Amino acid sequence: QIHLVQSGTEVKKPGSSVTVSCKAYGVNTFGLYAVNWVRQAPGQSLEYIGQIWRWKSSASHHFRGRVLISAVDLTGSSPPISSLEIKNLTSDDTAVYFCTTTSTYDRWSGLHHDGVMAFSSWGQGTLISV
Amino acid sequence: QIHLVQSGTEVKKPGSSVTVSCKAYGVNTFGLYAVNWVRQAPGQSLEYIGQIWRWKSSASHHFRGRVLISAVDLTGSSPPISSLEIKNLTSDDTAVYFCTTTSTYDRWSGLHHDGVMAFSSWGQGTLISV
Amino acid sequence: GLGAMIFGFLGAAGSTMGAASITLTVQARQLLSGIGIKQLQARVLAVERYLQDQKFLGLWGCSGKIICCTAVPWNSSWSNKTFEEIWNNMTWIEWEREISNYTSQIYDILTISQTQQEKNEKDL
Amino acid sequence: GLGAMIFGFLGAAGSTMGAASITLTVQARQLLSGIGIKQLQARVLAVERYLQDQKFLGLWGCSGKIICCTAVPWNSSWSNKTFEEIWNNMTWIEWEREISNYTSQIYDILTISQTQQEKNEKDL
Amino acid sequence: GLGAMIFGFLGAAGSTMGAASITLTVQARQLLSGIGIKQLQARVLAVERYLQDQKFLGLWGCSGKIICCTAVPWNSSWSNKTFEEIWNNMTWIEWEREISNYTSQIYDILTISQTQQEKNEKDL
Amino acid sequence: ATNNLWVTVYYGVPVWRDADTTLFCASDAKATEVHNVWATHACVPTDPNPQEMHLKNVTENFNMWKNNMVEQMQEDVISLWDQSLKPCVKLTPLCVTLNCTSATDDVRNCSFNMTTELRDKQQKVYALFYKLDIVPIDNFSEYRLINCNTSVIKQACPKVSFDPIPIHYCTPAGYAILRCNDKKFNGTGPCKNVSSVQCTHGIKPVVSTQLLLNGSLAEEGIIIRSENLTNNAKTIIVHFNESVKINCTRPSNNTRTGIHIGPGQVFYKTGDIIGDIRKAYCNISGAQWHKVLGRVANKLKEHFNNKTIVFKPSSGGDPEITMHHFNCRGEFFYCNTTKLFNSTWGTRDNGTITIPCRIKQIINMWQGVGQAMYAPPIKGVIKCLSNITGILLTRDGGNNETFRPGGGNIKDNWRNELYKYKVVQIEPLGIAPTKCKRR
Amino acid sequence: PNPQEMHLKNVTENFNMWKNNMVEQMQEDVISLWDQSLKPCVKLTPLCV
Amino acid sequence: SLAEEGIIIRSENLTNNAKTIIVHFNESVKINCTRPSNNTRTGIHIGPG
Amino acid sequence: DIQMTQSPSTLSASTGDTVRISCRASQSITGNWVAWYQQRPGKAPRLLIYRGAALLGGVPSRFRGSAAGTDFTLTIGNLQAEDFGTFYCQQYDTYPGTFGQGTKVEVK
Ligand SMILES: *[C@@H]1O[C@H](CO)[C@@H](O[C@@H]2O[C@H](CO)[C@@H](O[C@@H]3O[C@H](CO[C@H]4O[C@H](CO[C@H]5O[C@H](CO)[C@@H](O)[C@H](O)[C@@H]5O[C@H]5O[C@H](CO)[C@@H](O)[C@H](O)[C@@H]5O)[C@@H](O)[C@H](O[C@H]5O[C@H](CO)[C@@H](O)[C@H](O)[C@@H]5O)[C@@H]4O)[C@@H](O)[C@H](O[C@H]4O[C@H](CO)[C@@H](O)[C@H](O)[C@@H]4O[C@H]4O[C@H](CO)[C@@H](O)[C@H](O)[C@@H]4O[C@H]4O[C@H](CO)[C@@H](O)[C@H](O)[C@@H]4O)[C@@H]3O)[C@H](O)[C@H]2NC(C)=O)[C@H](O)[C@H]1NC(C)=O
Ligand SMILES: *[C@@H]1O[C@H](CO)[C@@H](O[C@@H]2O[C@H](CO)[C@@H](O[C@@H]3O[C@H](CO[C@H]4O[C@H](CO[C@H]5O[C@H](CO)[C@@H](O)[C@H](O)[C@@H]5O[C@H]5O[C@H](CO)[C@@H](O)[C@H](O)[C@@H]5O)[C@@H](O)[C@H](O[C@H]5O[C@H](CO)[C@@H](O)[C@H](O)[C@@H]5O)[C@@H]4O)[C@@H](O)[C@H](O[C@H]4O[C@H](CO)[C@@H](O)[C@H](O)[C@@H]4O[C@H]4O[C@H](CO)[C@@H](O)[C@H](O)[C@@H]4O[C@H]4O[C@H](CO)[C@@H](O)[C@H](O)[C@@H]4O)[C@@H]3O)[C@H](O)[C@H]2NC(C)=O)[C@H](O)[C@H]1NC(C)=O
Ligand SMILES: *[C@@H]1O[C@H](CO)[C@@H](O[C@@H]2O[C@H](CO)[C@@H](O[C@@H]3O[C@H](CO[C@H]4O[C@H](CO)[C@@H](O)[C@H](O)[C@@H]4O)[C@@H](O)[C@H](O[C@H]4O[C@H](CO)[C@@H](O)[C@H](O)[C@@H]4O[C@H]4O[C@H](CO)[C@@H](O)[C@H](O)[C@@H]4O)[C@@H]3O)[C@H](O)[C@H]2NC(C)=O)[C@H](O)[C@H]1NC(C)=O
Ligand SMILES: *[C@@H]1O[C@H](CO)[C@@H](O[C@@H]2O[C@H](CO)[C@@H](O[C@@H]3O[C@H](CO)[C@@H](O)[C@H](O[C@H]4O[C@H](CO)[C@@H](O)[C@H](O)[C@@H]4O)[C@@H]3O)[C@H](O)[C@H]2NC(C)=O)[C@H](O)[C@H]1NC(C)=O
Ligand SMILES: *[C@@H]1O[C@H](CO)[C@@H](O[C@@H]2O[C@H](CO)[C@@H](O)[C@H](O)[C@H]2NC(C)=O)[C@H](O)[C@H]1NC(C)=O
Ligand SMILES: *[C@@H]1O[C@H](CO)[C@@H](O[C@@H]2O[C@H](CO)[C@@H](O)[C@H](O)[C@H]2NC(C)=O)[C@H](O)[C@H]1NC(C)=O
Ligand SMILES: *[C@@H]1O[C@H](CO)[C@@H](O[C@@H]2O[C@H](CO)[C@@H](O)[C@H](O)[C@H]2NC(C)=O)[C@H](O)[C@H]1NC(C)=O
Ligand SMILES: *[C@@H]1O[C@H](CO)[C@@H](O[C@@H]2O[C@H](CO)[C@@H](O)[C@H](O)[C@H]2NC(C)=O)[C@H](O)[C@H]1NC(C)=O
Ligand SMILES: *[C@@H]1O[C@H](CO)[C@@H](O)[C@H](O)[C@H]1NC(C)=O
Ligand SMILES: *[C@@H]1O[C@H](CO)[C@@H](O)[C@H](O)[C@H]1NC(C)=O
Ligand SMILES: *[C@@H]1O[C@H](CO)[C@@H](O)[C@H](O)[C@H]1NC(C)=O
Ligand SMILES: *[C@@H]1O[C@H](CO)[C@@H](O)[C@H](O)[C@H]1NC(C)=O
Ligand SMILES: *[C@@H]1O[C@H](CO)[C@@H](O)[C@H](O)[C@H]1NC(C)=O
Ligand SMILES: *[C@@H]1O[C@H](CO)[C@@H](O)[C@H](O)[C@H]1NC(C)=O
Ligand SMILES: *[C@@H]1O[C@H](CO)[C@@H](O)[C@H](O)[C@H]1NC(C)=O
Ligand SMILES: *[C@@H]1O[C@H](CO)[C@@H](O)[C@H](O)[C@H]1NC(C)=O
Ligand SMILES: *[C@@H]1O[C@H](CO)[C@@H](O)[C@H](O)[C@H]1NC(C)=O
Ligand SMILES: *[C@@H]1O[C@H](CO)[C@@H](O)[C@H](O)[C@H]1NC(C)=O
Ligand SMILES: *[C@@H]1O[C@H](CO)[C@@H](O)[C@H](O)[C@H]1NC(C)=O
Ligand SMILES: *[C@@H]1O[C@H](CO)[C@@H](O)[C@H](O)[C@H]1NC(C)=O
Repeated sequence: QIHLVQSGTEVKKPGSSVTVSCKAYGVNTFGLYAVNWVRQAPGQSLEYIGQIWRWKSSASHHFRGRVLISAVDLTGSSPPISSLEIKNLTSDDTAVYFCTTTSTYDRWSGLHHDGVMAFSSWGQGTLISV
Repeated sequence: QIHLVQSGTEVKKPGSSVTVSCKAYGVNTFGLYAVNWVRQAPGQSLEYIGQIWRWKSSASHHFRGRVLISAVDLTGSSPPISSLEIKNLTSDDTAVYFCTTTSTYDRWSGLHHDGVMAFSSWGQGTLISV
Repeated sequence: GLGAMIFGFLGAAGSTMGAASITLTVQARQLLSGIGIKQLQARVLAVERYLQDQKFLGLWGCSGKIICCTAVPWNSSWSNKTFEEIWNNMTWIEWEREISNYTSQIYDILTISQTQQEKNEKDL
Repeated sequence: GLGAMIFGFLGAAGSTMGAASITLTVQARQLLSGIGIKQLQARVLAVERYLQDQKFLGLWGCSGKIICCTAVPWNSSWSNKTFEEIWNNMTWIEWEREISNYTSQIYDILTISQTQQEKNEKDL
Repeated sequence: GLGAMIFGFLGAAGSTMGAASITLTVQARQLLSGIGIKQLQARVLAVERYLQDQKFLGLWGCSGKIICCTAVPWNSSWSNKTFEEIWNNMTWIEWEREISNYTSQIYDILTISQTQQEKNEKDL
Repeated sequence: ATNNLWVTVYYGVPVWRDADTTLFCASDAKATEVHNVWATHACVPTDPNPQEMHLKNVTENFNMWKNNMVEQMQEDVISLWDQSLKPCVKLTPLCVTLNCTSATDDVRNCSFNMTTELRDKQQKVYALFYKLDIVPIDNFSEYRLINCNTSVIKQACPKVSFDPIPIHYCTPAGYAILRCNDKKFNGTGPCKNVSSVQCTHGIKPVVSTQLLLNGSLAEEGIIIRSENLTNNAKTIIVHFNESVKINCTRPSNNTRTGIHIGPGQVFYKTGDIIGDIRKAYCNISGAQWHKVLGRVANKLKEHFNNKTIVFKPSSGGDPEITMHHFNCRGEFFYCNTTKLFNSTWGTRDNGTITIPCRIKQIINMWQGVGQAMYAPPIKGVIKCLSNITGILLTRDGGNNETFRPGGGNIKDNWRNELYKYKVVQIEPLGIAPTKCKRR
Repeated sequence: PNPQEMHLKNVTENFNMWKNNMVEQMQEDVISLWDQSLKPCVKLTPLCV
Repeated sequence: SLAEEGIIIRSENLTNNAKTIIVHFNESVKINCTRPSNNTRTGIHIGPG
Repeated sequence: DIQMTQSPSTLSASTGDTVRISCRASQSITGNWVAWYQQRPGKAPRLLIYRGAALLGGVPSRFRGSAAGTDFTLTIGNLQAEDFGTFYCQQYDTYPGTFGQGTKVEVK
């Protein structure tokens, strides 16, 4: 079935840049599936960041013009892999990050609605400290 | 096919009691068939007495509380047999008696209507003199 | 009508008239949300008999709807019975047994009344 | 319509118009009381063509009923003929031969008139 | 409805509401002039599902016609949305995705409203 | 505000769900003394003209690898093949001991016993069978037919033809087929100008194991298709954009004469074998072939990490799973396609590539699923012009990479022509709110 | 069980039996009818001796 | 299927000895039927397939 | 433009019990577009409820979502011990999807 992994736990310097992978062992593509990037502050509840959805890269207004997400789907050696990249990691960006794929083929399933969607299968969460 | 017989011709004493059989050679039961007991005075037209119909014994208001009818359906040695019994045979009860079965399975045939019914196959009529 | 292909279900047959019309309406309410050659043959003649009975509701101006009142003098020769007489002392199957010697004549008379009604508003 | 599955019978084809409408009505009156793969195939496409022609009476507001008058200006280019001219000197098959070059356009124009009529009472 | 046996065609699905109703009407206008066991089986269940959806238009007084308005209070729990909100910022498939948790309840409520309307004019 | 907006039913609202049905085939007006297998005894109805409607500004999700239009047509094509076969003949008397050794492609010379149209009088029969419809059972060798373990072979009953005429799939009332009409379309994920149609474009029900013939062309790109590119077992479809030519001939007179085996059972077989006696060939112009294979490896580098692409040949073995199945005049070629797929790109002619073709009569055309067929040879020199259009490449499991050309499932052969389509159900009864108070 | 034949007054309909296909269609039903009444019978393959 | 309260005697015609009497129980009587014997299954090629 | 809340904020129960959480939004979404999650802290979330009351193939049959306007419910009947942890609510109608503030479920 679907499974998700990503990069490990990375601790970096203030004012650095970070990239977090997303390897989707089970996604037939990211054309029809869509992935979602979600932070989680330590103890504090999870906060959405961004998504890829039929190759329209988007992030929130809390993250526009600073954070960038990419995705390359199914190749030979690689499963479909997305990646979250952040420049200028503040102390606020000290968080646990998450990649999650959603199935967006049968349009009346209700896991998705016109860009926003319920997040089907999670990964492992990555600590990033500043 | 259906055929009916009953007891013979019985002449008794005033103030006696009489029973008349009804052997129904052809009735699959008296659950779905129903039988009817009908007198006939000598020369005078036939007069209804009583009936069994899905095991509700009934007689007329001219015969309530004096005359009693029974029926046992299909057993091994016996065909379905009903029986008319009268206590206190007056001179008025000097009559020819009749048992008749009616088919009450296909409800829209019209041989029957909610308890009262047209009398399909007769017997031989029994003289009873007082 | 309540079936996979749609046809009425016997809602409360033993109920006497005054409750059975109410349950005919509640039949409708629940019925439409409730909605190898043997299967095909059976449901094709189900289509055929359904379109037949909706054409009977078609040719009486009733347009395929229940409780459709039309303008016929109901003759006392068809039944001399009073309303509450049958509508509180009877169920529907024995009344259809009562008047099964008239149903072709009733379909006859409702058809002359429907063509008469539409030809008279065709005048007016 | 008069068939086992229900479809019209040719009541009095040779009769000229003024009698044939009367016999169309008497057709109706008698018709509804008168009511291996070859049989199934034939009556399924009988269902199909029947529901087709009742949808033509459906989409003109006619609801599956005969003598259904609707509001279209009948153009003199479709026929310049006077009423009693054709309605007392003709039968129906040769008039359908006359206007068989217009029937798709007539179905066109009755459909704009029916959607126009219901959208205007949708306003009012 | 636009098919060989007759059933609606998707006229201009991507068009937002205000144009798509106009194209629903033009769908009608062009659609009716445009009008081995696999074929038979498929079109028999096409008949069956068609007569099903016309009985839904039958039991709401809509008689098998489009743009049929009936009298139901459309609850704000089914949708709090404003008219021009959805009728100029949406298409029809995503609105049916929105309210697919209510369609059985809507068929429920339109059926009580139709039987209520005909029983009240049955009184009056 | 108040805004007391109310209910309204719409019949005919464009609303679809990604559902499924049985479709019905529909050819052109050609179909009467014609009894080919594909579109005669299965679908009378002919569609004269299309009615395709464009859809503006909509994006419909397509997934050909979880489509069941193609699996459903695969089932209709197997069942269609068989209900076009079983009222044919049924050569149960060939499973004998076969007296075969060659006499002057060295196919063989084989006599055996038969029964004539009389049962007590008996028949001795001459024939020419091929090396591959024969097994060595253990000079003047003694062989067996290859299909006497499994089911009894029937004859084609030659009034049957096999011309793959364009079969459309038209959907019944209710359902519509959403064509993609997008260029460089991958077959997976969204589609931009998806337009609705009542039937597909005319697909040709060809069968070909190694690479696809008479296909439809993609226009701008060449398209790489798979279920799972990380999974080496899944067959990679490669769809071209230019019609590569191929000419397949058997340049050899071989006459057809018949034996009476049963009442009305006249087994047709080879006879005298003259002409240009060598293996039947297929020729391929190296200019267009190496150009389109260069563009194929360009696009495969665009998928496969920009790596060093080798085209090994096939893995060998059973020459139906392995080789190039082919559908010429009632005869079935297996062409060892080795010198077509042999390169390492990270230097051939502009001339002509010639590949031999061992031909075959008794075919278990689909690998166990379906029934067999004797294919009688027709009359002699046969030329069939064809457009090789597709490739079926399976990468292997080992800084190089490989596309060993093997097939896979048989329905694969049509997934190059049904990527664009999707059967869709219409639920036309929408309930929208506006302001009426009627009915 | 019983006919329902309706007369038509004053009409003249053109008939052409030699380009009729009622009879060709019944000929096809009679051949196919004969055969689907035969094939589940026996099949004497051993008399050709 | 079990009748629940009674056991039920059924016939077409109890006077007619030829008609089979059905007797329907009300409690599920157990039975265990075994063949307690190894007998392996092997095949012959009689025809093609 | 949503800052959701849910009821309760922190709750405990034991095994074999029946338990209720609801979440309320500032707006009133109509198409039941909600989704609820759980995690043990240190693990990842697990989608258990999408669109009000549709469960996955793999989420246990004991969970039940329900809908009433703005307040959408999840009930756990016959609670099992490996179900404790933090729950989260989700609207997913107006972008961006803002979530719930979590509810820890433990044992007293
Ligand atoms: C079937 O066939 C289908 C064909 O029909 C096929 O579909 C195609 O699939 C491929 C799959 O790979 C697609 O290619 C990918 O496209 C992705 C999307 O790219 C779009 O979006 C990004 C981001 O856009 C944001 O930013 C720009 C500029 O800032 C704005 O303009 C945008 O609006 C947007 O901004 C919003 O979003 C931000 C958040 O992200 C917000 O902050 C912001 O405020 C806004 O809200 C754009 O950059 C892209 O631009 C491209 O196109 C424009 C023109 O449109 C060009 O001008 C430009 O040059 C670009 O080419 C586009 O708009 C890409 O993410 C993805 O990129 C990867 O691969 C390419 C190779 O081409 C690399 O160059 C690239 O760097 C990416 O690789 C990175 O990621 C992988 C994994 O993530 C890493 O492993 C890798 O190492 C690398 O990471 C490194 O680089 C990063 C920098 O990029 C760096 O940050 C990292 O840290 C690390 O160092 C790729 O191009 C293709 O588009 C599809 N095409 C179509 C038509 O569908 C389908 O796959 C086939 N399926 C199968 C099964 O076969
Ligand atoms: C399939 O399975 C089915 C099961 O679901 C099965 O159905 C069962 O079939 C059997 C068939 O035998 C049925 O058993 C019979 O039931 C008959 C009906 O009994 C009812 O009616 C009588 C009469 O009721 C009138 O009178 C009483 C009191 O006066 C009133 O209360 C009544 O309202 C009614 O009064 C009206 O009618 C009068 C006219 O008759 C009017 O005058 C009056 O004004 C009113 O209008 C009642 O007596 C019965 O009472 C019984 O039940 C009550 C409770 O309800 C008990 O308290 C009481 O003890 C009784 O048990 C009941 O109400 C019976 O007639 C019939 O009886 C015969 O057999 C029994 C054996 O059980 C004998 O005891 C009995 O004497 C009868 O035998 C006589 O008749 C045969 C032939 O007629 C003779 O050959 C025989 O020799 C004997 O005659 C002798 O006795 C007579 C006295 O009875 C005497 O007068 C004679 O002169 C002679 O000496 C029998 O019980 C059973 O009910 C069915 N059950 C069901 C649920 O359906 C079906 O058969 C199966 N089918 C097949 C094919 O397998
Ligand atoms: C196309 O074809 C490819 C090729 O096979 C296929 O990719 C494979 O997908 C499967 C999923 O179906 C992957 O299996 C999962 O792998 C992950 C991680 O795998 C990596 O790490 C292992 C070990 O280091 C390596 O061997 C591997 O190569 C990868 O690098 C595992 O975490 C998964 O484990 C779950 O399932 C196991 C059963 O398979 C059980 O052990 C267990 O149930 C695991 O669930 C666990 O989840 C939590 C951890 O995530 C844990 O906390 C829980 O308690 C729970 O126990 C699983 O094995 C496989 O690795 C992929 N292989 C390759 C080569 O890519 C694609 O799926 C296919 N795509 C399509 C569309 O068909
Ligand atoms: C809005 O409408 C959609 C319409 O599809 C609806 O989605 C459906 O929801 C129901 C109820 O949640 C789903 O039915 C369940 O599906 C799950 C999937 O795993 C099954 O586990 C369930 O089976 C269990 O329960 C049965 C009933 O007790 C038992 O008999 C059974 O043995 C199992 O124990 C059950 O089938 C249905 O699958 C979805 N369908 C789709 C397509 O999503 C959604 O829930 C509606 N939303 C609201 C708020 O009502
Ligand atoms: C196969 O055919 C060859 C050729 O006809 C047979 O060889 C003949 O055998 C007979 C046996 O008496 C000789 O008289 C002939 O002279 C042989 N002819 C040749 C050309 O060798 C052979 O017997 C056949 N074998 C089988 C098994 O059928
Ligand atoms: C599809 O075929 C066309 C023509 O054979 C190829 O088009 C050429 O593409 C190259 C680079 O893409 C250009 O330099 C040429 O000018 C194009 N030819 C012409 C005539 O303009 C195209 O490459 C093929 N598609 C793919 C994906 O390779
Ligand atoms: C397939 O290609 C071969 C090339 O080897 C063709 O052979 C040539 O055929 C022509 C015409 O028959 C001759 O004039 C040449 O002498 C042949 N040889 C060469 C080297 O050109 C062959 O004919 C082709 N097949 C078809 C059907 O055209
Ligand atoms: C059906 O089975 C039940 C149980 O085996 C029988 O019920 C017993 O009936 C006898 C007399 O009728 C009573 O004394 C017992 O007390 C009953 N058992 C119980 C547990 O209460 C019943 O007899 C069977 N039916 C028939 C027609 O024999
Ligand atoms: C009953 O009345 C109707 C009046 O429409 C009449 O036609 C009919 O003949 C009457 N019934 C009898 C039996 O005369
Ligand atoms: C039965 O019919 C006659 C004839 O009309 C009528 O006078 C009589 O009152 C009717 N009976 C009842 C109870 O109405
Ligand atoms: C006849 O009149 C109608 C008016 O509705 C018009 O549309 C039509 O074009 C006219 N016919 C011709 C031939 O112009
Ligand atoms: C035939 O058409 C013309 C054009 O309208 C009309 O003036 C003329 O009177 C018509 N003929 C008759 C007999 O009405
Ligand atoms: C919405 O209003 C209708 C009024 O007809 C009511 O029956 C229904 O219960 C309301 N919806 C909810 C969720 O209560
Ligand atoms: C959403 O629902 C509430 C409840 O009626 C309503 O007050 C609010 O105005 C609605 N939103 C809009 C934009 O109308
Ligand atoms: C979709 O394809 C059709 C035909 O190929 C073309 O006419 C149309 O312009 C295309 N749509 C877009 C948006 O390119
Ligand atoms: C491909 O086959 C078609 C079939 O008629 C033919 O018209 C066309 O010319 C062929 N392509 C080439 C390049 O010859
Ligand atoms: C091949 O040889 C046979 C043998 O007579 C002949 O009939 C046939 O015509 C030849 N083929 C050609 C193309 O001439
Ligand atoms: C195949 O034949 C056609 C005409 O028959 C010719 O134009 C083409 O060059 C040939 N191809 C090869 C590879 O011989
Ligand atoms: C792979 O090849 C293409 C074209 O040859 C080139 O544009 C691309 O940059 C190459 N990949 C990398 C990672 O350099
Ligand atoms: C019965 O004997 C056969 C013979 O080997 C054996 O395979 C089979 O398992 C035996 N049955 C049991 C139940 O062991």
